[PDB]
Amino acid sequence: MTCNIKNGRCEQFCKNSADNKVVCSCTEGYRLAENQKSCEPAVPFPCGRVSVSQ
Amino acid sequence: VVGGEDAKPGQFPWQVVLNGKVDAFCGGSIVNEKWIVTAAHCVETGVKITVVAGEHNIEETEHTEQKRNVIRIIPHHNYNAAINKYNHDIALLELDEPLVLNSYVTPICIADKEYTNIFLKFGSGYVSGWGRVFHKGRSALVLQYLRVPLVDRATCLRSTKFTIYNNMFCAGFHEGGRDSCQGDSGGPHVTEVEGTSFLTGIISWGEECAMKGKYGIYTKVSRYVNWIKEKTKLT
Ligand SMILES: NC(N)c1cc2c(O[C@H](c3ccccc3)c3nc(-c4ccccc4)no3)cccc2s1
Ligand SMILES: [Ca+2]
Repeated sequence: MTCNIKNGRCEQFCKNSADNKVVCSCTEGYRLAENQKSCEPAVPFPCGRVSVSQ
Repeated sequence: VVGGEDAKPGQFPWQVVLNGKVDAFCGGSIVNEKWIVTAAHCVETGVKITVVAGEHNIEETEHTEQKRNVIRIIPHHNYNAAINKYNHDIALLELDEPLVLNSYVTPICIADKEYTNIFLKFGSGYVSGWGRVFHKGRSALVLQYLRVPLVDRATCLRSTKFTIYNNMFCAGFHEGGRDSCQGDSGGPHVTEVEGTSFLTGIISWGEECAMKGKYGIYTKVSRYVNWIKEKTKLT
């Protein structure tokens, strides 16, 4: 598993570890979900999200 | 926006409108509660510019609006209209008082230089603003939006006698009809990624509107990511 294919399955950002693995990570306002892949809100109103239910 | 669609309230809560000599002469995107990123050509000296966030209908009262004054304006240091009118067309507006954030007033995300480029290459971004809705007619009451495809660089150079720099990209449809337009300038080009939108461009210029063979030209934000983050820091 690397960042080469499907962004390491990282929803936002992926960086190659030295152990031939992927460490995923998020943008500001977000935290890595217990998934270790998705990015979930870590603040009340994080950037780039629609939160008025459409 | 020519050939757009009505935005829903809360659909683009990073969008702001700019008031100056006339109301809604330009658009913007929220970087954070204290800062707004817009286009540099929208900055004319002597003009007090007022920023309005949480806007949907430009002549009604949603009671989601937050209006602020611009105390400091930082156009990009390489930007200079007398050398080129729209190269480095990006600028930061500092608000006197922080915006109070909610579902209607929410920042746009900004990745690093690399991921902003990657996200640009997804090939499709949502453009928005209250600019003209017909090539020469009238400005918009409700916030318009449009999902524009990335146009290839070689293809874009062929389209114009004017100079497209490496600080620019092009987006739009080959056979016209639908485009950003005058008044939309400084509004965001965003790319959505698994529910999260990321700022990939600034609406900047173009030769006429929605015309065949002519594409919109947007500021390549990836080239200015490091600058935006240096200047807009919070404490
Ligand atoms: N994505 C697009 N197509 C855009 C066009 C456009 C604009 O257009 C000018 C305009 C259009 C319609 C009505 C009034 C003014 C315009 N600018 C130009 C032009 C021509 C030659 C060189 C540079 C700019 N032609 O038109 C002014 C401000 C922003 C944008 S974005
Ligand atoms: Ca309103």
